[PDB]
Amino acid sequence: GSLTEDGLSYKEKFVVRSYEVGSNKTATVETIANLLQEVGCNHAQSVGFSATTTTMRKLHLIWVTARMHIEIYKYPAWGDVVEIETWCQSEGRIGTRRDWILKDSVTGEVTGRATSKWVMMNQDTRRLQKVSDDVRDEYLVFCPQEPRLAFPEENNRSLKKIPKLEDPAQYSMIGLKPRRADLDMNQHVNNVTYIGWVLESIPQEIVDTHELQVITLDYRRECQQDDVVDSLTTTTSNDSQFLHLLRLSGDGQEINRGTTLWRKK
Amino acid sequence: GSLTEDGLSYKEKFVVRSYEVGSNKTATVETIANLLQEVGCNHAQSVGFSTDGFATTTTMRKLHLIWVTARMHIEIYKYPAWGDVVEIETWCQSEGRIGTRRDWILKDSVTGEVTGRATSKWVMMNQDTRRLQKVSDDVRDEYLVFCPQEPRLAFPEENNRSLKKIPKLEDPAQYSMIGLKPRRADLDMNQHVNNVTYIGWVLESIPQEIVDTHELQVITLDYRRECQQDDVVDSLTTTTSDSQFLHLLRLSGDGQEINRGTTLWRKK
Ligand SMILES: Nc1cc(F)ccc1C(=O)O
Ligand SMILES: Nc1cc(F)ccc1C(=O)O
Ligand SMILES: Nc1cc(F)ccc1C(=O)O
Ligand SMILES: Nc1cc(F)ccc1C(=O)O
Repeated sequence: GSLTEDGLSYKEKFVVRSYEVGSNKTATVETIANLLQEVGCNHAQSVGFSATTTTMRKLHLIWVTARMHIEIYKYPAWGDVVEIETWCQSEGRIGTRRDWILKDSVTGEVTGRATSKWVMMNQDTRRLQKVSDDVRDEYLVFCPQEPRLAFPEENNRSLKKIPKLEDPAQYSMIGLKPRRADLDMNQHVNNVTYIGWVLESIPQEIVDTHELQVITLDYRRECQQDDVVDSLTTTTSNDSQFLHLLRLSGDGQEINRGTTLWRKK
Repeated sequence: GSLTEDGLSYKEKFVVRSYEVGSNKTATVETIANLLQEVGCNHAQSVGFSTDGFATTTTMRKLHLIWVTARMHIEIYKYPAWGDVVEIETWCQSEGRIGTRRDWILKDSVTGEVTGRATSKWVMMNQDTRRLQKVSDDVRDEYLVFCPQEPRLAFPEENNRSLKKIPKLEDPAQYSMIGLKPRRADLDMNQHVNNVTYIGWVLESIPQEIVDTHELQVITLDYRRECQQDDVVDSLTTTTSDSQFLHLLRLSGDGQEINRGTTLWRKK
């Protein structure tokens, strides 16, 4: 991978692997989300970051994902090459946004797009806050100055408030626990694991006959290594829509909420 | 990747990704086992077994047969760091008509030093009935021409760890992780639990104090029975000793053994 000519975006090609595909021999959405994270991390490395700035490290601040929105038009097949371009944009005092564009490396067609909202958090107190002027000045030089949105519609085609699923849920997967492979290098549960846990409660008949087109996921709290999660889903709807909720079974504390849109194959 | 000069082995380079590394910023053994599967699959494609099957041959597809791991043995001397390039060479060889073996050699791409070695044994399973069967003469004849004729072993030395018989762990186990269940990401393209998931499940019962102070050097894992998508697994471990452990994976519903193995850990 490499920064683009103007140094304001980053591109990388990936060859879809045997273990990265599902039953239809195309990449799973969790493989797509892993590749989004990888190209994002390579972009941060290319501009000198490690995603904190010098001022952020001094004040004990970290970036944390508040929302993830992914839309897939075609999933790349096993052995296909997918090219991903990523960039970051300032949202003033609110936080930052990272967008992605997936393309078929052979035809150049846009096969998918994604957007994510990031907020600042004190690493000690775990409390969110607004971005100061000094933090903003350290990374604004790495962002396009004029707006560049992956989703012109509303910077995610579901900017809407995701409501909280009401008990009883229509479907569920109870007692989900992370294993050591679900942890990142900092010993925290990888953000993509939560996508897998949401999708565990979708009925098999839908998975076998439909393809996932859209996923919007809010991140509220983290699941720790010793926590246990319940995944709850209710149909809200050729197209099938679902409302999702992830909560800790120990006390019912919400960790994530989301929505999914599926299209009949 | 590409076939080697004589066309009897295959090589591929991999750049270690951010999410593929553990606490010390080096590749996990589950990432290594995933790369072993990937280079094996690319070797199958390079010799004419297309992406319409999971490295199965024409006769296998016709008879509804798939590949099944019987044993996996991996030895790591140095784990590649995040962003490092590891080169893996793989080859296949029949052991008369009793075994089908796939071996691997892992190397530092720049210096050429051997950083790891692995060996595996394979049998076939009917994808519908799930009944196992040894590799048949017709299936063998389809890939024999792509295998080295003279013996070629990742572990040629006498009394090497790869040939060790593994005993069955006695109850009570010293340590355990109970109630492990696969999720959809643990399934391969044939909707079976991926062989690497069992490696993760074995290692789940290792205590944190060992993980924090030691590095995994050797893992030998026998595969006796498959864990189905609706099964629940208990992972049991006992210290046999460097630290050595004896492992057992069994279904919690009836105690049926699915795997047994051993691990060797070196102090940091
Ligand atoms: N993890 C999943 C679960 C489903 F039910 C369907 C798709 C996926 C996926 O990761 O693509
Ligand atoms: N804010 C950023 C913008 C970029 F383009 C790349 C990295 C960061 C970061 O904060 O790590
Ligand atoms: N999955 C693991 C669990 C452990 F306890 C130690 C190492 C690994 C690994 O995958 O390398
Ligand atoms: N059995 C094999 C031997 C090779 F040399 C390469 C591929 C296979 C296979 O079964 O896919």
